[PDB]
Amino acid sequence: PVARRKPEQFIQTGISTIDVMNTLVRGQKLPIFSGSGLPANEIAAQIARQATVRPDLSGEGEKEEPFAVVFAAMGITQRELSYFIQEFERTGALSRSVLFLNKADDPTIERILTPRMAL
Amino acid sequence: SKLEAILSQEVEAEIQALLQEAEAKAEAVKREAEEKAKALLQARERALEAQYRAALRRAESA
Repeated sequence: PVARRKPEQFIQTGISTIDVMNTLVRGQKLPIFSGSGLPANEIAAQIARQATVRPDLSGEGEKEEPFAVVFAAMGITQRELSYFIQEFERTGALSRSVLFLNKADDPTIERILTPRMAL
Repeated sequence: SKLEAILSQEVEAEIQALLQEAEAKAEAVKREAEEKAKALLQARERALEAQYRAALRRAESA
């Protein structure tokens, strides 16, 4: 806890009502409290293929950072797994990401170990 | 006769100047129609430019 600084820049995520009214800074961990039948996986795919840093909006540092989406889906319906394979490989925004996926029928201890792997 | 021609040419000049300003009103209508036309065509130019520019971006990354 001495070896970290505070988060001070921002990120755009494509979503307007995230970019303007409750900003995602780089270091923040903000959860999306979905409902039950609401689209949460669609907003997952949208933030996954639309997030981009804006160093041009800063005082023009380097683009030496690339961006990387580590996407870890645990306990999914497998219909949604087809949704994630096509909605990642569709636009060619799979090339800056890594998908740790597991279905619902896969055993429970992989649904334990998955966010350890991704983080 | 004489007074017919005098007063009728007066009404002619008055309503001819006013109806040519109404032709200028119609010409401002055509002017703004050309404005909306060029805004239509140029926004569609920008739209097709940006869409197929991003399509080249996506085909490049794929």
